[PDB]
Amino acid sequence: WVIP
Amino acid sequence: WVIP
Amino acid sequence: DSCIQFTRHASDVLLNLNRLRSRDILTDVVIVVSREQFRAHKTVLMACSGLFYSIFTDQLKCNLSVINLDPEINPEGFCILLDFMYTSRLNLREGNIMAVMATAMYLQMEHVVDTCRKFIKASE
Amino acid sequence: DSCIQFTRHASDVLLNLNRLRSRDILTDVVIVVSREQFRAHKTVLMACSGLFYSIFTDQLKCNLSVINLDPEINPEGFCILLDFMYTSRLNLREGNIMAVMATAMYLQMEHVVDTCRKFIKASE
Ligand SMILES: O=C1Cc2cc(Nc3ncncc3Cl)ccc2N1
Ligand SMILES: O=C1Cc2cc(Nc3ncncc3Cl)ccc2N1
Ligand SMILES: [Cl-]
Ligand SMILES: [Cl-]
Repeated sequence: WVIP
Repeated sequence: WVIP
Repeated sequence: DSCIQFTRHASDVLLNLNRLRSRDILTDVVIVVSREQFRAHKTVLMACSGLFYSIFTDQLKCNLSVINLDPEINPEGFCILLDFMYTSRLNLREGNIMAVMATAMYLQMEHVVDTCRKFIKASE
Repeated sequence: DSCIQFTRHASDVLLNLNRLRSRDILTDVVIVVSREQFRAHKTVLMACSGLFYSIFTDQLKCNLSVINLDPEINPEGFCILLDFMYTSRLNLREGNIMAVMATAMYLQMEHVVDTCRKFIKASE
């Protein structure tokens, strides 16, 4: 999971 | 396009 | 093999599937949640959720145009997860995390259940 | 927004759609190419091809279960492109590049037409  |  | 691969292909496909959803093009099922209705494509639901995969591979249920979820399922939690299915983006907030995790457990969306568990553990 | 994003989501969705194709699950159309038949999902074809997008948004053709391609279309070129649609992988070879490019131009798959043009230019 990432900060888009 | 890339070499997978 | 000796294939070449287009890096953005999968993301572009999903973006186009979400455009079809927005315009209600070729949607083939209604998901009913506490009298809130969500139109979608069975194949996308199956590709994202162990529950929908099981439902639409059933010889009788594969032909249903309406699926009613358990009354304990929260419509907002479902909406957030449906958006995630079609975008890879999850709108996880302090005010919705419990409903989102409960909905992801029911829908069998293991990666979502994982990030919810981790975000909850960080706040304890 | 303040969404989080699961990097592998789009690729995992496409992998699952290809698994449904392999097992012939919820395929809703046959594409006929020079008497060779290919089963697929209309939504995936639309998401990948300007031609299929135009075909299945037509109020009459959206309801067809069989689509016949122009007789000039090569079945192997189509097969290679159908595999690319469902995998992001393109089996481009000296022996098939001309058929693949011609099929991608007909199907309106701009990124494929682009890499074929470049691979042809490198050999001239
Ligand atoms: O967490 C998850 C996400 C998910 C998706 C599916 N879908 C499929 N699996 C395998 N072949 C085809 C399909 Cl469509 C099944 C289980 C789970 N569990
Ligand atoms: O090269 C290409 C690939 C491609 C895909 C599509 N598909 C869609 N476009 C926009 N909204 C939904 C969909 Cl399904 C249309 C044109 C082209 N041209
Ligand atoms: Cl997930
Ligand atoms: Cl393309």
